[PDB]
Amino acid sequence: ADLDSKAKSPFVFKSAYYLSLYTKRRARNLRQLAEGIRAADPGVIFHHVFHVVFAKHLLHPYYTNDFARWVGEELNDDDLAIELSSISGAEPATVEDVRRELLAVLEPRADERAARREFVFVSMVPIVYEVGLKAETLAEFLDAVAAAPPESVAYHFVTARVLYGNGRNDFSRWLVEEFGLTSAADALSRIDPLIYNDERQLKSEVVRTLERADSA
Repeated sequence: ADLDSKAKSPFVFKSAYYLSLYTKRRARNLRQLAEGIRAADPGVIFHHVFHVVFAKHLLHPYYTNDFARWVGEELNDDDLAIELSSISGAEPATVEDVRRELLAVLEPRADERAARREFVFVSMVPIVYEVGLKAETLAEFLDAVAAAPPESVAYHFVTARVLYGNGRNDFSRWLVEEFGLTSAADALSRIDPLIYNDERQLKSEVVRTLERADSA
């Protein structure tokens, strides 16, 4: 049937432990922050921008990333903070796209005003492991993604996409490659992950979208 159709290559569910590395980089002001954003490895941008989707990464609403929060709380510059929070993390945005949008907002605004508490650049490297779910068919896939841990769904929907991928999540890629379902990939591509502060929220949105697209 629709959902009984099978894929050549099954979908394997993975998750990650995020190893957080000290980069020896730190910012006292907007220009230093800009230089650090320019010089940062992808793990740094992923951490301060996308990693906020996790509950552990503490996120205040109305700040969508660490940089925005810092500029707002420490430099007490709101208009700039808002600008910085307004960057889109929806597909097909990758960490390079983000770095670059950030730098675009920062360049004109750069100065030497010193902040209170300086910004510490930290990097994430994911150590990926198998979760224990495979899916051969669409039906299997739906059951799986609904059974998967929230962090697995975050991994496949955010981490794999912005860090490794081309700016398309693993679900989307698997659906299109195997079953050629472009609409479902589109529907997914409509979710901006930065909008959630919590990976369970995120997983809920994702599963809903898939059920909507496939079961329909």
